[PDB]
Amino acid sequence: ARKVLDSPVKLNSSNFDETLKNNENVVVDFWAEWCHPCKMIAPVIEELAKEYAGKVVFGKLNTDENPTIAARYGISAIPTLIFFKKGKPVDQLVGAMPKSELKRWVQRNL
Repeated sequence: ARKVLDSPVKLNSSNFDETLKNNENVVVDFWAEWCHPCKMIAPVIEELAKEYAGKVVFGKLNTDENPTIAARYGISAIPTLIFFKKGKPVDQLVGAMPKSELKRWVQRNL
């Protein structure tokens, strides 16, 4: 059938902590419009968001627009992906990565 959320969703101060609290599995993509590697992986994240629709919520946290939230996790390079299980960070991926590696990363934590 069709899922409620099947694509990446914008996160900011109005829904970041709430999304983590109310969804068992969340992947947050920390990104910025000036980051070339971020743009390079965006299509892969979209595809995985469709593939794991209903299982994993893919959030996008713009680091320019939400510096405090990014600083909370010590984001020192982008793109950084963090896997949140039950609202807690349990794994991370830093820098652009192939889809195959990205998917295995999800499967390892989901």
